[PDB]
Amino acid sequence: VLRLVMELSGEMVRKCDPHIGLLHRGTEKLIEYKTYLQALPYFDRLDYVSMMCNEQAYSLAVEKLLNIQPPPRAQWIRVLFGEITRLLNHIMAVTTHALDIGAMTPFFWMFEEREKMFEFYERVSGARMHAAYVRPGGVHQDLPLGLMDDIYEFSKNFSLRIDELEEMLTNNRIWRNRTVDIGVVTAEDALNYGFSGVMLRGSGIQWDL
Amino acid sequence: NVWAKEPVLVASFAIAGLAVILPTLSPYTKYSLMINRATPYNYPVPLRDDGNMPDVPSHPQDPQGPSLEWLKRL
Amino acid sequence: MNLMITLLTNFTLATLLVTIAFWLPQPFSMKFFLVAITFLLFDLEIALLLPLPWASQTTNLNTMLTMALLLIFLLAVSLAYEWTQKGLEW
Amino acid sequence: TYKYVNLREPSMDMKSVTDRAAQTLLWTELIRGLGMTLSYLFREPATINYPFEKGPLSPRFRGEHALRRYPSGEERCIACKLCEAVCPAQAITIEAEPRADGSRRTTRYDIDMTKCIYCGFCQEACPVDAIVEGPNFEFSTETHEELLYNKEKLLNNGDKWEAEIAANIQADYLYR
Amino acid sequence: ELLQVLKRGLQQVSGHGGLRGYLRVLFRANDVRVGTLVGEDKYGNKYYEDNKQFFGRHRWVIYTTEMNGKNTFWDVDGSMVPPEWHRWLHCMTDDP
Amino acid sequence: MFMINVLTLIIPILLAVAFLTLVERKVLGYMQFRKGPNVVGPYGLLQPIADAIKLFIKEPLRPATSSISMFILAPILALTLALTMWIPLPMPYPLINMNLGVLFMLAMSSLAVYSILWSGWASNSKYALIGALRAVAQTISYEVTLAIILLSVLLMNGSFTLSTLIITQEQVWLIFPAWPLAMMWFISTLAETNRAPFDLTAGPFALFFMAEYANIIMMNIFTTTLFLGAFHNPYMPELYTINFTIKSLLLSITFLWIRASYPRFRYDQLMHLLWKNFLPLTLALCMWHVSLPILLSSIPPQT
Amino acid sequence: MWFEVLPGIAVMGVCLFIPGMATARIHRFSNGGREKRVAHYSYQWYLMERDRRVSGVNRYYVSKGLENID
Amino acid sequence: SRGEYVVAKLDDLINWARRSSLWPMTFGLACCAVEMMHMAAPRYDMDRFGVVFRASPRQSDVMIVAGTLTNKMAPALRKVYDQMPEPRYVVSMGSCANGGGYYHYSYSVVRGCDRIVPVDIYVPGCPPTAEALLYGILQLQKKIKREKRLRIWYRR
Amino acid sequence: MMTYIVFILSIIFVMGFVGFSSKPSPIYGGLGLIVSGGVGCGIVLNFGGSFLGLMVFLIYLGGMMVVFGYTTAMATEQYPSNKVVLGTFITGLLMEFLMVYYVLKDKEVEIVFKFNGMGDWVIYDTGDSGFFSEEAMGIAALYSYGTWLVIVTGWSLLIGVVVIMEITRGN
Ligand code: SF4
Ligand code: SF4
Ligand code: SF4
Repeated sequence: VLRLVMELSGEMVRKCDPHIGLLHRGTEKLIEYKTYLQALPYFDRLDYVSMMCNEQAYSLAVEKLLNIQPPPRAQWIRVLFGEITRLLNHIMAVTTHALDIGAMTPFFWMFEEREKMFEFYERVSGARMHAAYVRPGGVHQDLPLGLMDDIYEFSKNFSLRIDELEEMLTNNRIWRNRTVDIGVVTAEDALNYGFSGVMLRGSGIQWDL
Repeated sequence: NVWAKEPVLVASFAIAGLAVILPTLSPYTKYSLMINRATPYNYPVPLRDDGNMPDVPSHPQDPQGPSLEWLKRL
Repeated sequence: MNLMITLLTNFTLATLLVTIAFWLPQPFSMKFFLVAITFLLFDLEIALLLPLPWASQTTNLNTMLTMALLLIFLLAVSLAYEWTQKGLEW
Repeated sequence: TYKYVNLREPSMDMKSVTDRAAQTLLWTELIRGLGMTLSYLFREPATINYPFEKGPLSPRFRGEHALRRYPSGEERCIACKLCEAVCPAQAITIEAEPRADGSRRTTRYDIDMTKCIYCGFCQEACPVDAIVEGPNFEFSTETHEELLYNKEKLLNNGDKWEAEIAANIQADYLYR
Repeated sequence: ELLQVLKRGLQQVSGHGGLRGYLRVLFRANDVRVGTLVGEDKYGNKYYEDNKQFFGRHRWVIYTTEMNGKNTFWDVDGSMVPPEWHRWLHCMTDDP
Repeated sequence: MFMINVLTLIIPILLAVAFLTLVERKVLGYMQFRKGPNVVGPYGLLQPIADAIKLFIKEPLRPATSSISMFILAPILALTLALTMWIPLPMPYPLINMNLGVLFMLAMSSLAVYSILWSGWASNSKYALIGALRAVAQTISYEVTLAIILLSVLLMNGSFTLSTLIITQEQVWLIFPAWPLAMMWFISTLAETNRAPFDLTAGPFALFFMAEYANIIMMNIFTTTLFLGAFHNPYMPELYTINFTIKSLLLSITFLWIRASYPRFRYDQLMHLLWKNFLPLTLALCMWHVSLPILLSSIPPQT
Repeated sequence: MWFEVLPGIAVMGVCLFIPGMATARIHRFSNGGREKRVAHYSYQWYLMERDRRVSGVNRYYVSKGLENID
Repeated sequence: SRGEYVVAKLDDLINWARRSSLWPMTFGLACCAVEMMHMAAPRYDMDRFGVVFRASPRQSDVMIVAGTLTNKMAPALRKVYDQMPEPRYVVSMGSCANGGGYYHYSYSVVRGCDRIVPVDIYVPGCPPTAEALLYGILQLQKKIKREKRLRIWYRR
Repeated sequence: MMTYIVFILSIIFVMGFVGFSSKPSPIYGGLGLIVSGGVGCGIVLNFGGSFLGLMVFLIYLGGMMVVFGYTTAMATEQYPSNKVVLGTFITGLLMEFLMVYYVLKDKEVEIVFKFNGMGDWVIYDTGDSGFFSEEAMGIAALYSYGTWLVIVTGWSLLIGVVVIMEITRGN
């Protein structure tokens, strides 16, 4: 929940100030008054929809400072869960965009998919969402036997379900006519204003970390 | 040329142009006028017998007057 | 007065519903105004148009066809005029 | 390597532009969307009947905070304070006293279930595996006093069952 | 293929034991898929394991009345199951 | 016997609306992967009975309004329109055989526009006034179009009597001599009943809710009557009652099913859409339905 | 599945079935097996008024069939 | 006592009517909002229990305080709580809300939410896995089943 | 529920015209004009009564007081009875009941007329075969013979459209 103060000529604008800081929690000072391994879940849950790439970034920060390369099986498992987290966060971005725009049901279809992904997180770490699970210095407590077949079956079924989402929306005329005309991003402004990620992938210049 | 930009406009102008022009060419508007004329709302009032009229038959079975026979043949 | 009886029954039963629902628990913009008078003038021309199915039964049909097309064509001229002169845009 | 979207042009063949204009005038892919949604209407719904069919879980769920004890024996804990040191919420509070037997023991062992973020660090930090993240997650507490557990609430929570927790630990003592 | 599902839909009703007994489990909450009867249980209650349904409708409990003396015909609770059936019921295993 | 007819017509509308709430919640539930409401009793019927009686129990927010008498006067008007407005619609033999009833339908819809405006004025401060003012504008935007399409679809039927309509739709349904006119009419009925894809984003919410869903059932009954209907045999009219109720049910399900799967429109996109897409095309269909029966030599036998 | 939405649809359809059957039954019941005569135009009204006048009982549905020719 | 019999049966009826639907408002600041959405998911229904997610605080039956409550937020939270109809009930969901939680020893975090509103049902977990929240809502419904409101109105 | 019902509806019509001739807030004025138009519709439907009162019901009570309340919403506020409005309402009701009493218990009260004081069932047709409810085919004749009239009517309304857009800042 954000506060927004917009000063507007009517059904239009003049200015718009997003007042934010409402969800402030003292995270940096609290990490300053703890150790590394104790204060890992702060970086697990400061960003909360993505849940393992944040851990991967903090683990790579501590590993890059500490000069320790993880073993390669931990690296490939970390790649797998980074792609699971990427899939989950992009599909939640799509569905909360759709639910805030209207468009009731594909939200629920893809949250059935995300319920299966939380089942995968349960079988791997044990908790529902906030798998700590990525220690700096390699991944802790590897996955139990009888998981890769489940991931493979999910991969096939989710390929079919994302094709059926593209069937549902995406060349729908009035959702297109809702969002085509609005929100251009100049590449000069895309580099000055410090946009990142999907903004850089969409607004022209080719850039992937 | 214009069929890609504003197609509902062009469809509306086409059906409007045929709704204006199309009532000219007709073998049917004469039938429209005959059927619409031949419906008696009011009473058919009779007339005084003899101004020496060798027409206008007295029994309504007599076909001397103009009957209607294009009705039952559609 | 029999549909007045139906009207009275509907009104009294609705007031019973409202009184049980209440006594048992105890600047502007210019662009809004264009739509108003636009509705008003086009609804007046609809008021002209709507007795047309009363009129189809007469012995003078060509003039009625011509002037009915003239009325709807004038309504189209008014709509196309405000369309071309940026009347309802944003 | 890249694969970018939306680089074409609308065609100039009359058939393609009249197919697009037919989509415009005739509400076609809207009806195809209705067909897709009815195709998901005629599936069977994947709802679980909750109080009779409970949800699937893992062997290593992190729940109840129940202590354990020895086979036909006494309390498993030591008051060695490793769980209190590793506890990131600092919800563990331990006061120790030794008893007449000579072996070291406790007096007070409080978990702030309000503060507990349910990590697993106290599960993985106990050298004798005394404190265990329990199996079930059904707390649902009216007052605010009852979410502050004593040692006796934890031991009654670990003596209402251990065979569950023993089955889980005997299932997965090899990973951790 | 029309009367057969209507014929099979009677088979869990007349197979249940009667009409008011079917009405009791219908008015309890929902379940009409009776017929496997895997595990009876001390403090009364029963456990039904089926394989013909999807993952999530394998195993369901049906509670009995007065298991504490509290008239639990209505208002059934969680944690009314003993813990070995709590290992079995949450699909942490395949052995009853 | 006349007040008995009145009671048998206006008592079951409450049962109709509450069971419509369970019907649309279960239909949206099976459009999703949901069951429910099915835990509360057999398949959730006393659950709409229960939440209706709960919302009558639940204590109102104290006003905090202005002109309390006007706050009384608006929802009483909405619900008395929803009560009075099933009269000439023929379930086989209608309640009052009128010379003209469809202009009465459109005028009562305009009175519903009045009720929405009065609730929006008497409710609260400025932002509720602006939102309800835009809602009144997007409700009033369509009594041009729907009345125009009504005029075009019964120009092929001569009289306003609606029993000549239930006669002259015996051979083929009137969906076939006007499919685009009827489709634009159904879009305008979605606009009159004001559901998704047409946006919205107080008290009594029960009565607001009641007037809206009775308006929905009314517009779908008038949809079924206006466009189709099978043959009426006297001295057995239960056949026509059954077939009428079945097709009105199917079209109400299709109505909610069109609500179920589309995003809401932007407001200026909605006005742009209505004017610059429907209104020249409705005029063109009017003038072609004027020029057609003089070319088929078939003006309707206007009694 | 949708086998259990059909009880709700069926009950709401029965709640929509009652005014049609009740209205047609009361129209066939209020004139002794006849139908309620309609009067859109004054010709039918004068015909109905002389019909209710000649029957003697001051009710139009009886309608004095052929037993008073001479 | 036929009057006491009538008052007991009518109190049972109206308390059943109260516990029937209980449509909430989803307040939902942080990741507990995502978990409320995931008990709004197609697997765990809410409509089976009469519960409907809804952004209307003018008619909401219960209020689910979920997420980390801060000082910049708490006047707005209680101002939402004050324009709520007077039969009102509160579910505190999540470690952050039911006693401060992980950001406890910190400025600009209200230590719990008893410092703002009264709390009826605490449901802990971080996030409380949706089965636990649903059992908490069942215990809230049984709290509504035990009210004896009209009996106290009789013998008052 | 008696014979003088057109007279009674006329009295409620004058009640409404006094009720918003007392100069209230304009939303109360619009409410009073809707009440007056509804009972005037009742009067003209009681004189038989086919089309014209159901026609005014769509226009004034369908699309004119809507625009009046719309303009009351967008332009004025009237943010918060008075002795002037209540005094004018009492004097109007006084004039009403004074005229009604002095007509009902006499022959006539005249501004300059001769008002025969009794119920207006007189005058009416003697049950003739009208067969089309005369006003219906009357306004149906508005298109066959109405050559000049609808031409200047439509031209006046088209000019009204261009007038409104010019005054509200053409183009
Ligand atoms: S780590 Fe284990 S033995 Fe040590 S104090 Fe904690 S529970 Fe006791
Ligand atoms: S799970 Fe974490 S917060 Fe909870 S007691 Fe253990 S270490 Fe502390
Ligand atoms: S209690 Fe846990 S899951 Fe909930 S808001 Fe706090 S960090 Fe997120």
